[PDB]
Amino acid sequence: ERGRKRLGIYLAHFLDHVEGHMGEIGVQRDALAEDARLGALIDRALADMAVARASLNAVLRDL
Amino acid sequence: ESPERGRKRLGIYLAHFLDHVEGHMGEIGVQRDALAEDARLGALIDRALADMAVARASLNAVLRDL
Amino acid sequence: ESPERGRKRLGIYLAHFLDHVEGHMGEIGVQRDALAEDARLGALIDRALADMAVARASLNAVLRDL
Amino acid sequence: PERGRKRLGIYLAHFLDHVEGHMGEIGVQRDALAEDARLGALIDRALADMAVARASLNAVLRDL
Ligand SMILES: [Ca+2]
Ligand SMILES: [Cl-]
Ligand SMILES: [Cl-]
Ligand SMILES: [Cl-]
Ligand code: NI
Ligand code: NI
Repeated sequence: ERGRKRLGIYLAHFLDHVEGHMGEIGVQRDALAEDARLGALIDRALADMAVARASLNAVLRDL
Repeated sequence: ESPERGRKRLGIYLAHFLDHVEGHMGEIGVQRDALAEDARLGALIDRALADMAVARASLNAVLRDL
Repeated sequence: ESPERGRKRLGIYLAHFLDHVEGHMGEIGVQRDALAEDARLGALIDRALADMAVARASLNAVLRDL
Repeated sequence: PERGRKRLGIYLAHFLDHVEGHMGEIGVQRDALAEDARLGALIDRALADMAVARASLNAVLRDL
């Protein structure tokens, strides 16, 4: 369906934002000189990205 | 770069990014509402959007801790 | 500052900016239809995309070599 | 409709500032890595191609 196709392209692009943003954090992280608390939050944000990435992959898998 | 400038530049990227993806969440939400009633695709999409709301909360906490 | 550590750094920069290309091409593709582009704006956009595509291939060529 | 040009222009503005920072970083590594001529040349082409890409995107931005 073309409506489903358009939706798929938006989600594909959103997945690109998820993965790309996870790469951004990885690139910027060292220059932050994080303590244990900022690190915990960054890791928590990153794990939440990975869940969202998983759900987006499920959607892209099924159509 | 010193940690000061690092957190500054990342703080900037994070705010733009949160603003940006909130636009896509709203867009995809409205397109998703045009789907058939109780279409299984819709449920997969709501879960993805919900998980993004979690990520927004947690990324905001990062932003505030810089 | 040691040469092997800079080549690793550069590899990370390059893989990352390749993610920026993918994100950006996608960005133009989705936001474009909302533009109601005239042909002139439509021509610049196609031009920027083609230029970005040349850039991706010249970034790959660096990453292939190291 | 025409609000779709204000949204795209905010994107491109942020994007080009963000890209500018990555070209600087790459430029820094090209300099440190100057002893490898061949790789430096590859990097120069790539940075020049991005320079052209950044100008065409800036053109889009102005025309929005
Ligand atoms: Ca993609
Ligand atoms: Cl600290
Ligand atoms: Cl602290
Ligand atoms: Cl503290
Ligand atoms: Ni980046
Ligand atoms: Ni986007």
